[PDB]
Amino acid sequence: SELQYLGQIQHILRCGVRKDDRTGTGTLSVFGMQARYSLRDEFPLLTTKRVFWKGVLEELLWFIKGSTNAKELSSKGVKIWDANGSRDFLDSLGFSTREEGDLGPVYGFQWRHFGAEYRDMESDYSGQGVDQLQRVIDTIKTNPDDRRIIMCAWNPRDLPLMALPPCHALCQFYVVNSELSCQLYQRSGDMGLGVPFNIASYALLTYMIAHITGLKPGDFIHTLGDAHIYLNHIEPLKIQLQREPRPFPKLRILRKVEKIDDFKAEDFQIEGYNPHPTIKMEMA
Amino acid sequence: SELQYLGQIQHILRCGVRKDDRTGTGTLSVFGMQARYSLRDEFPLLTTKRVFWKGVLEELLWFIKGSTNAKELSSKGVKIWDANGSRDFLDSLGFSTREEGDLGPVYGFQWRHFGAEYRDMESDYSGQGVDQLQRVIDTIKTNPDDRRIIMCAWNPRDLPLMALPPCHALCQFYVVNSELSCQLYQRSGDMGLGVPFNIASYALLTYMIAHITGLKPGDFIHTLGDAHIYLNHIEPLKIQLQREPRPFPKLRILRKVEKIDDFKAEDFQIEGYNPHPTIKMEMA
Ligand SMILES: Nc1nc2[nH]cc(Cc3ccc(C(=O)Nc4ccccc4CC(=O)O)cc3)c2c(=O)[nH]1
Ligand SMILES: Nc1nc2[nH]cc(Cc3ccc(C(=O)Nc4ccccc4CC(=O)O)cc3)c2c(=O)[nH]1
Ligand SMILES: O=c1ccn([C@H]2C[C@H](O)[C@@H](COP(=O)(O)O)O2)c(=O)[nH]1
Ligand SMILES: O=c1ccn([C@H]2C[C@H](O)[C@@H](COP(=O)(O)O)O2)c(=O)[nH]1
Repeated sequence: SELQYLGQIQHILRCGVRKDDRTGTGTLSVFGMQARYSLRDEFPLLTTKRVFWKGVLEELLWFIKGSTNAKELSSKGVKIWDANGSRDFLDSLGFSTREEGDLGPVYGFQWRHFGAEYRDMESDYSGQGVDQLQRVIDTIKTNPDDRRIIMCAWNPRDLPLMALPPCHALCQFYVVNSELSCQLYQRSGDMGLGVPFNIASYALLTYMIAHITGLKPGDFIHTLGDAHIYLNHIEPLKIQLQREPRPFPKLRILRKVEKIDDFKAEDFQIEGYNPHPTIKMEMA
Repeated sequence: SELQYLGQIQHILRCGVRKDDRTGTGTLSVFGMQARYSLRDEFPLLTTKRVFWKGVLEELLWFIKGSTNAKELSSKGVKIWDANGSRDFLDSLGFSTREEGDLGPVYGFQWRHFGAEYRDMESDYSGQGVDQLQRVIDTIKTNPDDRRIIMCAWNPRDLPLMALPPCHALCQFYVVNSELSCQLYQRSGDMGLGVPFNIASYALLTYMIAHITGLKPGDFIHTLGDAHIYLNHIEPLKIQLQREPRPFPKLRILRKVEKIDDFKAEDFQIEGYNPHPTIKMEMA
C-alpha cells in the first residue's frame, strides 16, 4: 500500500535529522526502515504523484541487457542517468579521460558480468563474469526453497570505478505456495525522487521473473538504509502529502516470454493508472 | 530491547508458513523482517537464553584476522564451524582434495581480501583483495556523512567455493550526532540458534568500530530475509517465550586501541549478564 511510503515520508519529516551529503544539498535522514508492498492483482506505481513508468521499464530493460552506457538509455527517452554520466560530473570525480556516458561497472554490469574486468562501455562481455540474473532464475526454477537466491550489485573491487555506486545494492527472492516475493536492500534512498522509481522497478522485475518461472507475484519488501529527503524536496513532498491516494494500477504482460533477455517494452501494459499530476523534484 | 526478538519469534510461530529447506528438517518461515536494538549504555546479549559469548568474541576476532580455517577457531574452544568444515561435509560438497577445516572464501576472507584469488586456508593473503573493514573504518574517520559505508561478504565468484555461503551477507554503517549505528541484512536467519549469536556479533563489531573512531554506539538494525524457525526448535522456543526478560548487560573495553587488528579477547568485559539457563537447539 502507498500509505507505507507516505508514512515513511511523514516520519522522516517529523523525526529525521539534518545531515550533510556528498552533493551540496542537505538532507533529513533516517537510518533503517522497512515497508511491504503487495504485488497481488496490483502494481505499486504511486498515485499521489505521477511516476516515470516509461523510465522504469526502459531502465530495467537496460539493466537486463547489462549495459552501462547512459547514451543507450537516453536514446530511448530516459535521461535519468545523463547527469551522473555527464562530462562535468565525471570530471568532478577525477575521470577526466573517461568517455562521456560511461557510468563504469554499475547495475547491469554487476547483474550480468560480476567479477569480469571492466574496460569500457563499448566492450563485449559475453561469457565473462558471473551471470547473477540467469542464476537466480534457474535457482527459482529448480530449487524454489533455496535461501540463497540473491543478486548483489555491491562489488568493492569495482567500487572506485563507478560513477555512482549502486543504491539498490542487493536483492533476494523467496518462493512459497507458488508465490514469488522479492526483498531489496537500498543503502541510500532519495525518498522524493529515486525511491518510488526503485519500488516500481523492482516490482516490475518481480513480475518478469514470476512470468518466466510460472509463479504468481507475491510481496515486495523495501528495506532502506539511509532514507533521506533533500531540502529542495521538503515543500514538494508536503504537497504530495496532502493528496488523496487512488487505487494502484495493474501490470499485464501481453505475450508469453521464455527468457528474460527476450522481453521488450511493448510486452507490458499499465491498466487503470490514474495518478495526481507530477511534482518536479530536481536531482542532486 | 529484547522484546523485539521475542516478538519476531512469536510472529513466526503464529504466522509463519511450513517450508522445506536444504537440510532434512522443516521450517516455519517468514520473508522480510526488521528489528532495532539500542546499543546506548547496554549490549544486546539475550537474557531469556544464555548466548555463547565466548564464541561471539572469538569468532569476531577470527573474522577480523581474515581467517577461513575452522581449526584455528576450534582451538580456542569455539566449535561452531567444525560441522561445516568436517571431512564428511567437505566431501558432501565435492571438495575431496580440500584439507579438513578449510571453509573456503568466507566471511573473514571477504572482509579483508575481497576479490583476491583464494588458494587455501594456510595461504598468506596480506595485501591481496579489498580490505573492506579498514576502508569503512577510514571512511567513518574521514567522511562520516558518507552513504556508502558498506561491508559486503556476498561474492558470487567465490560462492561455489564456500562450505556455507554467508548468511549475514551485507552490513552498512551510519554516523549522526557522534553516534555510530549499524544495519545488517541477513539473508537466512536461524531464529533459535544463529540469530541471537549474530545480533551480539554485529553489536560487538559496532562497539569496536565506535571505540576506534571515537564515536558512541547508537542502534543496530537487524534486517532479515528468510527468517525461519526449525521444527525441532518450536517447543524449545516456546519455553524461552514464557521467560521474563532481564535487563541487558554492559560491554566494557578495558584499554585504548588504535587499530582493529590490535583487539584481543582480554580487552573486553561483560558486566551484569544474568541470563536464564541455556536451551539446547541442535544445528542443522
Ligand atoms: N540525487 C540523486 N541522484 C540520482 N542519480 C540517479 C537517480 C535515480 C533516479 C530515479 C528516477 C528519476 C526520475 O524519475 N526522473 C524523472 C524523469 C522525468 C520526469 C520526472 C522525473 C522525476 C522528477 O524529477 O520529478 C531520476 C533519477 C538519482 C536520485 O534519485 N537522486
Ligand atoms: N543450521 C545452522 N547452521 C549453522 N552454521 C553456522 C551457524 C552459525 C552459528 C551461530 C551460533 C552457534 C552457537 O551458539 N552454537 C553452539 C552453542 C552451544 C553449544 C554448541 C554450539 C554449536 C552447535 O550447537 O552445533 C552455532 C552456529 C549456523 C546456524 O545458526 N544454523
Ligand atoms: O536507483 C537509485 C539511484 C540513486 N538514488 C539516490 C540516493 C542518493 O540520494 C543518491 C546517491 O548518492 P550517494 O548516497 O552514493 O552519495 O542517489 C536512489 O535513491 N535510487
Ligand atoms: O551466522 C549465521 C550462519 C548461519 N545461519 C543459519 C541460517 C540457515 O538456517 C543456516 C544455513 O543454511 P542456508 O540458509 O544457507 O540454506 O545457517 C545463521 O542464522 N547465522
